[PDB]
Amino acid sequence: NPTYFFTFGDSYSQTGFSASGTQPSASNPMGNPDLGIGTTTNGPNWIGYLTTTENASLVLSYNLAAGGATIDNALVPAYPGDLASQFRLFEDVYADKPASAPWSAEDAVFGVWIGINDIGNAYYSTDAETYTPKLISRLESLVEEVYKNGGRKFLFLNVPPTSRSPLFLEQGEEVVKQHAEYLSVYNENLEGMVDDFTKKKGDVTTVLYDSWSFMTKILDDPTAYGFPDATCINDDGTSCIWWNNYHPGMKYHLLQAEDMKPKLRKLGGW
Repeated sequence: NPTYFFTFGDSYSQTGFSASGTQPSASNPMGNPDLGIGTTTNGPNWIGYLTTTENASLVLSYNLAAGGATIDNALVPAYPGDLASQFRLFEDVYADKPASAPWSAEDAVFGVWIGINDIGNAYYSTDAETYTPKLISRLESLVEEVYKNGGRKFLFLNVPPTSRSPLFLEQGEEVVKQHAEYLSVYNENLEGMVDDFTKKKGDVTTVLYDSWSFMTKILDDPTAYGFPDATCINDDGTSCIWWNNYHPGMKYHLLQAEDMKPKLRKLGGW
């Protein structure tokens, strides 16, 4: 009895999964590409770990995350594969529960990790208090499409402190601050949405994963997690928190997935 794990997001979640590539199976939970390929971590990312290392039973990963993704190019634009387009790919291919992915409300989990690029690209040009409700509302409408399809189990990851990535640190403490304050407002409104959605539907199981606090813990005390500092970059994915100046490595993603496991037990795969 597999858990069908449909994920949506940006570079922090991408694996290069193609809807026309090898599809997920008990023998190949990720489908394509090989576990550990296609990520920004030098190895598995949090989805690969959740699927093959932290899983308590069979998890099949259909990972529609695309690098550079914002929520909707009508709001904060970036790349064609925005979150709205990922939901469209889901609607086109998997929403009708084909024989290849015969999911049901009882065994499908829809995981969304979005906002890094929305905030990254709009934190200095928009008013967080009045603009992030628009982004969050678009995210909610996308979620409602899956709810209409029969999805009932949802996992939302709030935005991690990319304010403290080397990419943003280099821009100076003023910029870090302005980005971080914007991001905090986004994450509050995300939390409020997930709570309202959960309450309003009444028949959904949802998890809001506070990636922000988790990675902030590590950044604040890196040596306690085996990292030499909070700022070095190493593309081996394990020597430093950061695999490149904007993305954490496989060691971080594994720590996050291990932190996420107990919180995911109620979703059925963990």
